Amino acid sequence: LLYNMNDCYSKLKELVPSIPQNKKVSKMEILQHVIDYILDLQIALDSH
Amino acid sequence: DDPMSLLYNMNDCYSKLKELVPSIPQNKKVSKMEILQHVIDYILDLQIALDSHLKPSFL
Ligand SMILES: [K+]
Ligand SMILES: [K+]
Repeated sequence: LLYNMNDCYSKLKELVPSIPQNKKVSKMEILQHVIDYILDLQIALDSH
Repeated sequence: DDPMSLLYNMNDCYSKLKELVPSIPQNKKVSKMEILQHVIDYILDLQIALDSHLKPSFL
């Protein structure tokens, strides 16, 4: 379960292939990679 | 640094996520944390969809 804000950002780092998990990344960068990743997943989904 | 400028841009990212994620109501304000929660569930769904169900080999 996602109980706090940091748990949410950390989860997103795991889920999004393009977000590095072994160097520092900003919250802002996380949001942008998440956005791009969603756009990619949606076009793939739409193909079906 | 321009603290508020970066915050407005983060805020823009949050608003975009509101558009992208179906489960999120757009004609209503939603907290940043709830937005990330909807985002996480939605990405998980899309992954399961694309990784398993949408495969020809899916049983
Ligand atoms: K990752
Ligand atoms: K929406």
